[PDB]
Amino acid sequence: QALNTLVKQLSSNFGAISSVLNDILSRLDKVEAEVQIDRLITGRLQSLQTYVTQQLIRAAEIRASANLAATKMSECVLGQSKRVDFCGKGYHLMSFPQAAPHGVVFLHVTYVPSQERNFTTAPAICHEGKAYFPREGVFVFNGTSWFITQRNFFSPQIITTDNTFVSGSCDVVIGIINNTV
Amino acid sequence: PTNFSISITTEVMPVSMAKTSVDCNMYICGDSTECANLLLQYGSFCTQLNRALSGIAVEQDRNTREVFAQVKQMYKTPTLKDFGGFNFSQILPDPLKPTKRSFIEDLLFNKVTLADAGFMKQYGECLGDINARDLICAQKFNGLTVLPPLLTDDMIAAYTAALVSGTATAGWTFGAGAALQIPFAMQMAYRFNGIGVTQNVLYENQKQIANQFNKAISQIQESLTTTSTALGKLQDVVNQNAQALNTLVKQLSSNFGAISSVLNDILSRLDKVEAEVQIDRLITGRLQSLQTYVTQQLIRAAEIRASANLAATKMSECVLGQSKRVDFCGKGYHLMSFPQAAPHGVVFLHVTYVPSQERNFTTAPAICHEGKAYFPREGVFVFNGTSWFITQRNFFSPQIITTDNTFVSGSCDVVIGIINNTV
Amino acid sequence: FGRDVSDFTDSVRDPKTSEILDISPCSFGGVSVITPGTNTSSEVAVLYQDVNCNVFQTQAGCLIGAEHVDTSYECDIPIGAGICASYHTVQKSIVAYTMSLGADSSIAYSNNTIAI
Amino acid sequence: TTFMLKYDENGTITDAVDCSQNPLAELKCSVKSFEIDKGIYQTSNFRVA
Ligand SMILES: *[C@@H]1O[C@H](CO)[C@@H](O[C@@H]2O[C@H](CO)[C@@H](O)[C@H](O)[C@H]2NC(C)=O)[C@H](O)[C@H]1NC(C)=O
Ligand SMILES: *[C@@H]1O[C@H](CO)[C@@H](O[C@@H]2O[C@H](CO)[C@@H](O)[C@H](O)[C@H]2NC(C)=O)[C@H](O)[C@H]1NC(C)=O
Ligand SMILES: *[C@@H]1O[C@H](CO)[C@@H](O[C@@H]2O[C@H](CO)[C@@H](O)[C@H](O)[C@H]2NC(C)=O)[C@H](O)[C@H]1NC(C)=O
Ligand SMILES: *[C@@H]1O[C@H](CO)[C@@H](O[C@@H]2O[C@H](CO)[C@@H](O)[C@H](O)[C@H]2NC(C)=O)[C@H](O)[C@H]1NC(C)=O
Ligand SMILES: *[C@@H]1O[C@H](CO)[C@@H](O)[C@H](O)[C@H]1NC(C)=O
Ligand SMILES: *[C@@H]1O[C@H](CO)[C@@H](O)[C@H](O)[C@H]1NC(C)=O
Ligand SMILES: *[C@@H]1O[C@H](CO)[C@@H](O)[C@H](O)[C@H]1NC(C)=O
Ligand SMILES: *[C@@H]1O[C@H](CO)[C@@H](O)[C@H](O)[C@H]1NC(C)=O
Ligand SMILES: *[C@@H]1O[C@H](CO)[C@@H](O)[C@H](O)[C@H]1NC(C)=O
Ligand SMILES: *[C@@H]1O[C@H](CO)[C@@H](O)[C@H](O)[C@H]1NC(C)=O
Ligand SMILES: *[C@@H]1O[C@H](CO)[C@@H](O)[C@H](O)[C@H]1NC(C)=O
Ligand SMILES: *[C@@H]1O[C@H](CO)[C@@H](O)[C@H](O)[C@H]1NC(C)=O
Ligand SMILES: *[C@@H]1O[C@H](CO)[C@@H](O)[C@H](O)[C@H]1NC(C)=O
Repeated sequence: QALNTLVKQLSSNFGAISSVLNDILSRLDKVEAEVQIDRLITGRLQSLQTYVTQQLIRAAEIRASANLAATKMSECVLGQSKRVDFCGKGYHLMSFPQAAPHGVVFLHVTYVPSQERNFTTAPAICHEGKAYFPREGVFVFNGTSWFITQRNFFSPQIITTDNTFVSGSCDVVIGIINNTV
Repeated sequence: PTNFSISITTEVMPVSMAKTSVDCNMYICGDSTECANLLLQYGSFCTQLNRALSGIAVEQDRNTREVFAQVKQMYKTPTLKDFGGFNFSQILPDPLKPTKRSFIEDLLFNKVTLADAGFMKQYGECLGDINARDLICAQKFNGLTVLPPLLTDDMIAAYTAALVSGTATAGWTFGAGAALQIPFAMQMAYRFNGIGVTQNVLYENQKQIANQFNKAISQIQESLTTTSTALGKLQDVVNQNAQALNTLVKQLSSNFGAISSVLNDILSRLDKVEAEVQIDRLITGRLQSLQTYVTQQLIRAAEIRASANLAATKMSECVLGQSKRVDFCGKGYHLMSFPQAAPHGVVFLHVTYVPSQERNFTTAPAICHEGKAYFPREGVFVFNGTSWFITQRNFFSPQIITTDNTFVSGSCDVVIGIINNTV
Repeated sequence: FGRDVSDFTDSVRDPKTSEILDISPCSFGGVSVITPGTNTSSEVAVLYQDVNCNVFQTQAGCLIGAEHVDTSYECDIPIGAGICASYHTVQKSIVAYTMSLGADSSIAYSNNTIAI
Repeated sequence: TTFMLKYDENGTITDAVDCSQNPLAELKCSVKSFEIDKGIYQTSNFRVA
């Protein structure tokens, strides 16, 4: 569109008698036609300068987009990224780059949890008088007893000394439900 | 470190500017009905300017849509505003309040002194009370208008309220498609788990942390009410957007090589042939002025778009999850963030974790037990004063050295500084 | 005569009957055209920016040629101030409505239960 | 008045629009085309004679 506009801008009288030369030069002598020729030159030079300025302004944004695309390639394609909503909507696993006309298309493979389940829980458990805080995860009430599982997948596990660490007593923490390890 | 503090910082980022449009046929060649014949001969120089200005108008709405409209579910207000002692009031909207914005957002909206383009300046208002010499009435007479944004201030406030409610209730889970309910207690415990410290500190000092959080919120409120130059980056946008239009208006009194700068005077003293030269000169000058204005507006729009992209990225990272990037969200260790609306911008409230009190400890790289080196599992051994203990790097929590918190590798000859002890 | 900050005569004393008269431009305001597309239909909706005025008043101005609709769809033609227009079967016509921000949803907050 | 004329591959005039009959025609004159896609466009401001 920019090139087409520049082409169609050649039929404008920039204060001259006519917009087409070889007509001013055919009806007027050397001295008189020079003024109109200079007017046309000034107008067309202004048009060219405007086109160049717009092209530079567009090139700035294109360069910014190219830098963003290169960064996303180097991060998602060549490794696993832990940035939220950077590579794909969800939890990033891997990515595949694909070529495109004047661009690049990324295919992001992600991990999305689907089905939920209600569970009542407690911050900690009192065994013999000392608090047993979780190592990693949250205790849950599966329905019969207490179990410890991760936050991303329901995998019930028996509570033992390996998956919990002891610290303090059962007085400061609020919500300590007694159980066994 | 032996003690910690909770600090809340503020970050101001513009997201969009004033959306404007120009009618060249009225700015240049105003109501002449004879010059307009010469304006057609100069070419279709106006379509390019209007098309360039429409792209900025679309982009300034795309920016606002990208920055705020990130959550698809519009969660309601939890109507509790007190989760485990953490007072969430003054951030979420209050139902028994006229405006739909919270107290902090109202304070932010009160700081910025907008030019107040009413978006409905009728002919009756600009035809009477002319002694006031309002700038806006002078701009609209010359074909310079300001379009209203697509998203009103109420919808942006609702978006921020939904984001804050989801952060308070769902937590970090709503960054994905679904949202998992969790109390604010173990959510903060998990945030304290990914920072480096254990979950013991929160469940033991919840009262102090809640008190510090409330005091930080109150101090932020007092700073917002007291400080004069806080939303300077947002005020500058309005100050330049109005200044450009005022300069364009006052540029209409320049003789671009003609006898006079005001038409209907050249047309009244000169015949058709002689006045055409001066009319063409004036048209050329005013068209150059319009092109310069459009170019400057595009250059400003580039920077505004970059700032909007940065704001959207920071929202998606800090607001919808915990970021492990140094000095990205807030000065310190990131815990959580809260977004707040602002005139032509967004304000982030970053909750961070800062160690406060230090303590000297002499240490050793490893310990020799029976002839084999016992390297740390995670942390550094310390000399508490009576014996040797192992503790984390972010909080002094002495622990007895056992086989669980250390791993055996090599012998006691290569490592330098092995001090003997027992496990 | 009189002049403005931009060279233009605004006040002229009447030769006869000296009395000072104000001169103001005849044209003032703004108008936009909303069209569903030439291929689909030739009807258009005109929106005037600065008027009080099937008319229907918006925060942007008075919009004519379209019908008001009380249900909220998504936005396809972004009119200012939260209003949007679309071609709907009401024969078809242009209908104006407020854009829908999102899907309403509520989550119960409990201090003892979690979702895994 | 102001008109827009259309020339086919041959040297003939087959259609024309008036830049003041309808606002849609004014918009077509502004964009210099006979087909308009969907959307909202900004034409010249309201003028009084
Ligand atoms: C860490 O410092 C905090 C304050 O930042 C101490 O908690 C209380 O702070 C208030 C307010 O300054 C004082 O009035 C109390 O006396 C403090 N409580 C005490 C000294 O028991 C806190 O004690 C400090 N230490 C720890 C381990 O958290
Ligand atoms: C959360 O903070 C708000 C705002 O400060 C508290 O509301 C104030 O509460 C005090 C103490 O009861 C009253 O004297 C004020 O009149 C209240 N102000 C307003 C504007 O309502 C609110 O009580 C706090 N919530 C708590 C501590 O649970
Ligand atoms: C110019 O002549 C007109 C003729 O109408 C004058 O207007 C009249 O002025 C007299 C007083 O001089 C009034 O009583 C009449 O009512 C006016 N008539 C009208 C139709 O307005 C006018 O005053 C004269 N101006 C000067 C400067 O002498
Ligand atoms: C323009 O003139 C051409 C040439 O006559 C017309 O197109 C057809 O051209 C073929 C040869 O390529 C002739 O055999 C046909 O007779 C022409 N058709 C007709 C209907 O004459 C074309 O139709 C003309 N366009 C107009 C009149 O709009
Ligand atoms: C969990 O329980 C809540 C409260 O009764 C209910 O609204 C929700 O639908 C339940 N979730 C599932 C996955 O059953
Ligand atoms: C709890 O786990 C036990 C393991 O034996 C299982 O039998 C029981 O059904 C579970 N309770 C539920 C699913 O409510
Ligand atoms: C949870 O809140 C309810 C009121 O909604 C209260 O009765 C109960 O004691 C609370 N539980 C805990 C563990 O704090
Ligand atoms: C756990 O044991 C303590 C100490 O005997 C007792 O006070 C408490 O009621 C028991 N139950 C729970 C749910 O904490
Ligand atoms: C630790 O010891 C050094 C060296 O004597 C001293 O400069 C510093 O102040 C001490 N730090 C604390 C927290 O006491
Ligand atoms: C070392 O720890 C012991 C634990 O019993 C404590 O009594 C002693 O004061 C500590 N030494 C210090 C603090 O210098
Ligand atoms: C530490 O440096 C001092 C000199 O400053 C030296 O005497 C000492 O041996 C060094 N200690 C170790 C463990 O290398
Ligand atoms: C530790 O034991 C080794 C082996 O007997 C001995 O050489 C060394 O002096 C002892 N002390 C320290 C501080 O390494
Ligand atoms: C303009 O219209 C509004 C309704 O949109 C009406 O309330 C108001 O009175 C009108 N303003 C004037 C100045 O007539």
